[PDB]
Amino acid sequence: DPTLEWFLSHCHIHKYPSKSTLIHQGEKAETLYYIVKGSVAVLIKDEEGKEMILSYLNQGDFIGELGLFEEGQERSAWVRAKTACEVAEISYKKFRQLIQVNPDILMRLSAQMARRLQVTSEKVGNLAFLDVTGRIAQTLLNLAKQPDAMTHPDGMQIKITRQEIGQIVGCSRETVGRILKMLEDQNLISAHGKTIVVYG
Amino acid sequence: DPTLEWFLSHCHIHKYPSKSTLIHQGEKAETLYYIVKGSVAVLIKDEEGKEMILSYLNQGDFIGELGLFEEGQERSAWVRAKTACEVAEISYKKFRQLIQVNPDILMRLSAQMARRLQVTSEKVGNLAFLDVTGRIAQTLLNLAKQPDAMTHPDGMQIKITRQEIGQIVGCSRETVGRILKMLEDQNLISAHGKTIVVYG
DNA sequence: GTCACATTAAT
DNA sequence: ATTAATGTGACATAT
DNA sequence: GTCACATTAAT
DNA sequence: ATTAATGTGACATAT
Ligand SMILES: Nc1ncnc2c1ncn2[C@@H]1O[C@@H]2COP(=O)(O)O[C@H]2[C@H]1O
Ligand SMILES: Nc1ncnc2c1ncn2[C@@H]1O[C@@H]2COP(=O)(O)O[C@H]2[C@H]1O
Ligand SMILES: Nc1ncnc2c1ncn2[C@@H]1O[C@@H]2COP(=O)(O)O[C@H]2[C@H]1O
Ligand SMILES: Nc1ncnc2c1ncn2[C@@H]1O[C@@H]2COP(=O)(O)O[C@H]2[C@H]1O
Repeated sequence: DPTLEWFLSHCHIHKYPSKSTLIHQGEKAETLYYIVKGSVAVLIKDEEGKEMILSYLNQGDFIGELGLFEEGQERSAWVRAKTACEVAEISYKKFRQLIQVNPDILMRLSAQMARRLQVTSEKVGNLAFLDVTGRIAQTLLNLAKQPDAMTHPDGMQIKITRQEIGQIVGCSRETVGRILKMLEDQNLISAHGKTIVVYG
Repeated sequence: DPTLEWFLSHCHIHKYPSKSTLIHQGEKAETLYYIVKGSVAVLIKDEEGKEMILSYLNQGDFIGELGLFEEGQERSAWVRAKTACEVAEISYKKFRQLIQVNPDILMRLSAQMARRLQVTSEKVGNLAFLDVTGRIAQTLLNLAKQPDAMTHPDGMQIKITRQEIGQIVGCSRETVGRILKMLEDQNLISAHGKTIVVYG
């Protein structure tokens, strides 16, 4: 993309090791990010530390954009590297200037914000309409469709901790274990620790 | 605002009576809206008709924007007039042209989308971290802060059905009634049908 | 779900 | 070696 | 929460 | 008049 390589030429690339935190919730937002390589997890915490993953973001996604349209904004969530990342970065101020010379870069940003509101809205619906089992089931099918999913004779095989499934759907690690077990007894999946074969 | 009156001069104003539906979920998105007067409710439904209110939008808010950044998009939710509305409307195509002559109008749009992602994300957190009572309690305090809230010697008085509270927080009408009653026994509110006095 | 431990994976 | 995850049965309620 | 009715508000 | 909301006690489970 012509608009992207141009935008990236005004950015300073930073690398982050896996598991590090790129953005800290509560801090002043003055910088925009863009994932050149790798993936991250956007998450929020309650008053007592419980974590909920709002979304995963990968190659080609902007991050830290919510503070751009108004002064004195704080990061709305935490962002941690899921894999080692290579992230381009640029101050809001300089980005606002590129928007003036070319509004097409703001168009790329908004396209993702729109998509984010659509998917976060769908997550509101899952938390309100589906029980924990329905939410886990849907999560498993989503993961089984992803790129990093391995092929298997009876479906697709995925690797994930019960802690992270619990963080995505909103339940304890113990609850995830009990439901995985129930889905297995129904012959819908095969669970062996962190390995899950989703039949299909 | 100079940019707004200009943008609105390329829009065609339509009026809608209260309770009517401005946008239908599932339909082709080819038009952008903007509330000149009145308020609406953005909502989603499950497979069996249960409704969840994602947000209320008022004077000065854009609507129908999620389909703008990609062809063949469908409305992601339902939008109904909460009060009689006066809504400016414009095709995506013409709006895209105004964006080129002036990118500041896209800046106004994105500011709201960002704000929407922040508040919808906070709603994800409420559904995941707070029990029904906590969600109702928070809802009551929010309503008591709003413009249409009436003053009262012991706090603020609000009018709302138990059906709508249930639609905002994600519980049955019967559940709302039982929790309102419990909050009253704790002297936190005074509930007389649709009238709620939030003490504070 | 939380709790209290007992068992196991994982670096 | 230790640290990061798990597995379990008993429970107290909220949904 | 859902269910089955009995009671009441609201136009 | 009717239609739109509610109020209730008994329950079956999921959280
Ligand atoms: N619901 C969400 N989905 C995806 N990304 C999000 C979501 N909420 C916040 N973010 C991202 O996480 C970032 C946290 O800091 P900012 O608010 O600056 O910008 C935010 C977005 O880039
Ligand atoms: N409603 C919730 N109840 C419990 N844990 C939750 C909830 N929402 C998110 N979580 C998180 O998901 C995690 C799943 O594994 P843990 O039990 O280690 O810790 C849990 C919390 O950090
Ligand atoms: N979470 C949300 N908060 C606020 N407005 C929303 C939300 N989800 C959808 N909308 C609005 O409702 C509209 C439904 O149709 P569109 O998807 O075209 O555009 C959507 C937005 O204008
Ligand atoms: N999880 C949920 N359970 C029940 N009703 C819900 C839920 N989420 C949203 N709702 C809606 O909220 C409404 C509250 O009043 P009702 O019982 O008439 O109907 C309910 C549904 O339309």
